[PDB]
Amino acid sequence: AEPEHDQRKRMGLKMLLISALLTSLLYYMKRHKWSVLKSRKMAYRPPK
Amino acid sequence: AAKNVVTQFISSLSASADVLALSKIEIKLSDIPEGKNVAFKWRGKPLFVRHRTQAEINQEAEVDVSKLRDPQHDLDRVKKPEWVILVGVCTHLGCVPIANSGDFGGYYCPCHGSHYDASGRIRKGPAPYNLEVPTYQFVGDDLVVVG
Amino acid sequence: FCAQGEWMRLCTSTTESEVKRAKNHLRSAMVAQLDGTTPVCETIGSHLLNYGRRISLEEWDSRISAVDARMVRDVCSKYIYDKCPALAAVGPIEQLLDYNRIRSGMYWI
Amino acid sequence: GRLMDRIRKWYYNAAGFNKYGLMRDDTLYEDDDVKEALKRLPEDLYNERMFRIKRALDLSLKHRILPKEQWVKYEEDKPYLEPYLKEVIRERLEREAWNKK
Amino acid sequence: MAPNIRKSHPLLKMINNSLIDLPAPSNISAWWNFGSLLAVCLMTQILTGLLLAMHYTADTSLAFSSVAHTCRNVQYGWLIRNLHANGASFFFICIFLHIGRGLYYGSYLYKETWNTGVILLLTLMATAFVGYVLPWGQMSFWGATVITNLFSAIPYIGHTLVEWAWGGFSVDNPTLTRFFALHFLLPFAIAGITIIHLTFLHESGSNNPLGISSDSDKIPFHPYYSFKDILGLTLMLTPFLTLALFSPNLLGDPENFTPANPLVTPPHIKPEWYFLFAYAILRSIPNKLGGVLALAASVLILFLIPFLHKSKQRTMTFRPLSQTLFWLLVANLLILTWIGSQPVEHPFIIIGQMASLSYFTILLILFPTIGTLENKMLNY
Amino acid sequence: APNIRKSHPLLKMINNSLIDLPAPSNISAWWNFGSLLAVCLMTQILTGLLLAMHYTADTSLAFSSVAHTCRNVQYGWLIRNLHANGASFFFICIFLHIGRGLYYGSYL
Amino acid sequence: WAWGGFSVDNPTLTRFFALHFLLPFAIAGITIIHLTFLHESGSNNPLGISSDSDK
Amino acid sequence: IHFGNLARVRHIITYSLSPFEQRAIPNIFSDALPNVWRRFSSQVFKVAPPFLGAYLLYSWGTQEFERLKRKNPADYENDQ
Amino acid sequence: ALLRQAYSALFRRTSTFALTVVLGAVLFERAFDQGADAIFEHLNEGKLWKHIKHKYEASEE
Ligand code: HEM
Ligand code: HEM
Ligand code: HEM
Ligand code: HEM
Ligand SMILES: COc1nn(C)c(=O)n1-c1cccc2ccc(C#CC(C)(C)C)cc12
Ligand SMILES: CCCCCCCCO[C@@H]1O[C@H](CO)[C@@H](O)[C@H](O)[C@H]1O
Ligand code: FES
Repeated sequence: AEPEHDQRKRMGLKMLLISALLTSLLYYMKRHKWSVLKSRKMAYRPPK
Repeated sequence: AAKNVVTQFISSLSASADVLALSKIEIKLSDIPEGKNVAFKWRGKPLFVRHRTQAEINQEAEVDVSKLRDPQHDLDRVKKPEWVILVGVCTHLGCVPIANSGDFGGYYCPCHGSHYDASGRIRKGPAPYNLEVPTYQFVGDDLVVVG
Repeated sequence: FCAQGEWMRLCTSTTESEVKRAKNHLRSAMVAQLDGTTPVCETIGSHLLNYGRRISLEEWDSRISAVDARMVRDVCSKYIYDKCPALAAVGPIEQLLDYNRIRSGMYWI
Repeated sequence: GRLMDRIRKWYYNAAGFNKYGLMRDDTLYEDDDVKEALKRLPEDLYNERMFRIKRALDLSLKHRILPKEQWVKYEEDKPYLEPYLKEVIRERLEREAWNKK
Repeated sequence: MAPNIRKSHPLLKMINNSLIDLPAPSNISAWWNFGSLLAVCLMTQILTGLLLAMHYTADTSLAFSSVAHTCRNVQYGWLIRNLHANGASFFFICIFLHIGRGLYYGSYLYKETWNTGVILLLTLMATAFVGYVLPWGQMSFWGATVITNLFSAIPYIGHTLVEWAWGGFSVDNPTLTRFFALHFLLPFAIAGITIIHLTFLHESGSNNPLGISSDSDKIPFHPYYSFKDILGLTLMLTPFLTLALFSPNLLGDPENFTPANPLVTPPHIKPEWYFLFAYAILRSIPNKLGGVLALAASVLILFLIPFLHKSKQRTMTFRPLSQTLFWLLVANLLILTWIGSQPVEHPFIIIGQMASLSYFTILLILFPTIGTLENKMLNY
Repeated sequence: APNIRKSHPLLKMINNSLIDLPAPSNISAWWNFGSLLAVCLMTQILTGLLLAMHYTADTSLAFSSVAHTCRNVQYGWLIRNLHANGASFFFICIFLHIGRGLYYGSYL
Repeated sequence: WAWGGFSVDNPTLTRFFALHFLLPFAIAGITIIHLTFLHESGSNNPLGISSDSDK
Repeated sequence: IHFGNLARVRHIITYSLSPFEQRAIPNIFSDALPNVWRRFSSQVFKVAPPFLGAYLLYSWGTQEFERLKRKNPADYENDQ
Repeated sequence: ALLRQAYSALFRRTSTFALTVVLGAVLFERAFDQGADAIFEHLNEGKLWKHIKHKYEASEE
């Protein structure tokens, strides 16, 4: 029914590992850039 | 000019010559004797044309019009009593019946039961309706044109 | 955009022609800082206080003359390239934006 | 009795814009009337609304809210724009009605 | 001309004003990630689709086997086939979250962006419907049959519009060939119309979760959102691949591993998950014609949302009554989806009409009503 | 803006390239091939689709599908003719378009 | 690689049909770019001299 | 040109630090998680309910359907 | 300090960064594949043709 059966699964393994690795890396990077806005502080100083 | 070109193009998508060529089939009633059901090929699906004897047409009248799922007496189905023309497909899940047999002498769908009388009506079985009756008519006491 | 651009040029593609001229400008500059008694006194007070002694124009000039393209590039790279700068903005500054974008202007000529 | 009041004060907390330090009028969708009304606000009320709003946006991106102490209280919410907005609509309805006649 | 070539150049300038120097609210959440996904998703379909079309044969006598030959002989044909077929679902999952997000945050107040959006949905639906027929399996044929036969229910011009679409008297070779053409064509219309979608969008710029002007705080698309979206892409991509690689046929009917047969009706003729809900509404109104209209209305209802907004606020963030009503509706849809997968028998039949009834009520009557009532509770 | 031909995000595009677009008062017939090329293109695509809905891409059926299109499809023969000949019109037009540009230094 | 085998055969025919269906669209797309650059300058004219004086 | 025409803003000051001077994912326990909880809490009673109701309806209708497939002995109690 | 070394030698000059990614990729592939395949075959002992092949591979008829 589906000869690819084995190669398909072996591929799923490779996909998970890489997926795990890449997703973590990209999460860090997303965070690193946004850090600037996430920690940002503001104040309202009218000539009051 | 526009009306024409559009007309031509639009129409290029409707049925082509080869397809219309099988649009309808003409059967010769002379080849079909009484008491013998003859099936032909129409639109890829079996077409039933049985010659009903004066005897079978009787068993027909003896049918409680209000005791059948798809309530219809021969009157509403055919035209010429000695002639019954059905679309050979069980109304349940598209199977092709078997004539002469069954609990009502008509047709029997060996798929889930569905027994049809001599007039092609669902009697005993799962089928919801009765074998379909397609458009047609006659031409000379020997030809019929279904479709 | 253009400004940061010039800094990147300093680190990556300075020309002898540019330094040659830059040096003449800088000389006339140091000299112009000793044009009067107050400005020469300001120099003395400061030099001692900062370098722990006086540095004569004769010296400044010796050092300034040793500077060349290759040198300017190495120094600027060392102090500017890929650094995270400090930014101060005042006024109708809506069009200047994102520290991130500015930080990225700190590399690749 | 004080039913209507109980309800309103309830919904006011239910909504929760005050957790962002916003006044009810800060949350209005800016259609045409509201846009004109905002143009009439005095310089000071305008910059105040502006900060309140920019503050809320920063809280939103941060996925935070203000400490319970800083939450606008039902009875201390200033309907700063309602007065202007109502007139703007009155003026519009005058015109609309007059151009029909 | 201008200092940097990113602003002067007739082309880069376009890339810049829509993916780099473009102003975006500083607070848009993950719900705003589906736009790019939809886009990426679309490129992927077209890419895998072409690769598949280079091995397909649009002929009843060769369709089924061409696909099989592709999986069995073509280098990675099986992979490409999986990706394309599953890619379709990712596409709809994404489009439903995209639509949801818009309803919950009143994005639809951006009328043209909204309307082009409804057209995108409709085109997409047609695209999948014709694509599905291509492998020519039992469900391919019967779905094609069941649904195209509905048009014969339109008065006078019915039986014709139908025999015109089929190119004959039943779904046959002449239908398959024109469906392949259509399936190849529509995705491009989609891409085109998407350019229009984003164009109208850029007139106003993005809306944000608090629904109040974000001019006071805008950030450049890059790197903020270029990174946020790429992260969003990998996050969705994982379940996708996990499904298409570990459980390849989870979402698909086994009946489609049997070559179409006009003389054998499958026991349960149900659609792919993403059409279930509509199939449910269809069967809710017994009467060929009413059911059709009900179906039409189910998706067309989307064009009326913009005019059924009564609130004085844009989003549902600060509208708790609207929020439950909103999640009630979502739940309403899950049920219709479930009903769409069951036979037409009690209790499913009654539950079906209820969910169908509640569906239209919630959007036509409740939402606008609760909205007004809510306005009064703010003393407005 | 006053007239909706300039404000609308779409009509505005149609207007700035086919209605209010500035054109030299003296361009000759050699400047007509651009539009022809364009029209020519829309025609090919249109006839091409109509033909693709009856073609079968298989060595064992290609030749005959085309023949079936000409012999059985309503106006298939016409559509087939138009598409095939349209190809030439296309090239004729493109060569004159190219020539025109070389002779008047449009390539600048 | 282009034939999909060792000679022009079925695998070639099928990929050519796909290509023939696709390219016209690339053409239409690219034509939009063609006209976009064009509109930057506006049309040239037979005398090859600035026509801003008469448009 | 969309940057510089957006809004009339006066008197707001902002301080921010380069990404390289700060931590990417800071205070996971002291700030992060607490809020994740906060958010979950605030919403659960708005979302959860209709889904729960949907479940029951599903469960009922499913079971009720199977019960109607079973036989009722009271149809064969006098079939001798 | 590798981080500093790395930064200086590899990540500073954009040309060397690309070079690092390229040469880094090549090595990563070679290694990653071998490891994955290894994990897969171990998890599947005696099931693959690789394993049973010897029985008919020149040892029959
Ligand atoms: C192939 C289909 C579609 C694609 C590729 C697409 C793409 C996009 C993109 C890229 C965005 C901007 C980012 C975002 O906010 O997510 C967007 C926004 C939007 N889309 Fe779509 N969209 C599609 C379908 C639809 C549909 C079906 C609707 C709704 C009927 C729709 C409604 C919207 C609206 C109103 C916005 C504004 C979002 C906001 O509130 O800021 N889109 N879309
Ligand atoms: C919006 C993008 C698209 C969607 C939603 C889509 C969807 C589908 C669907 C639902 C199927 C059925 C797959 C199966 O279960 O077997 C399919 C088949 C097919 N599609 Fe697409 N498709 C898209 C684009 C394309 C494009 C652009 C091409 C190529 C021009 C294409 C070519 C094919 C081919 C050859 C088949 C038949 C092979 C098969 O059955 O897998 N598709 N597509
Ligand atoms: C499908 C192919 C093409 C289409 C549809 C197209 C379309 C157009 C159109 C509409 C115009 C404006 C009207 C005109 O000047 O004729 C134009 C102008 C132009 N095209 Fe093309 N073109 C095509 C191919 C080419 C080719 C092959 C060349 C030359 C290598 C070319 C060179 C030019 C140039 C330089 C102009 C400027 C005319 C002037 O001097 O004012 N075009 N084209
Ligand atoms: C730039 C536009 C196009 C050009 C230059 C073009 C040209 C041609 C040529 C050279 C032929 C051979 C005709 C013959 O002598 O038998 C042909 C065949 C074909 N074209 Fe096109 N074509 C174009 C667009 C299209 C498109 C867009 C489609 C449909 C998506 C298409 C579908 C077909 C089909 C079905 C055939 C085979 C039928 C036949 O042989 O007439 N073509 N085309
Ligand atoms: C080729 O027919 C189908 N394509 N796809 C993707 C699909 O699910 N079906 C189907 C296969 C089996 C039963 C089906 C019942 C209803 C529909 C539908 C629909 C609209 C467009 C109105 C949403 C499609 C069916
Ligand atoms: C998120 C992106 C994930 C990409 C994962 C790429 C892994 C594909 O790796 C594949 O493994 C097969 C089994 O050994 C090999 O036969 C293929 O040649 C190889 O490309
Ligand atoms: S198909 Fe005839 S009894 Fe079921």
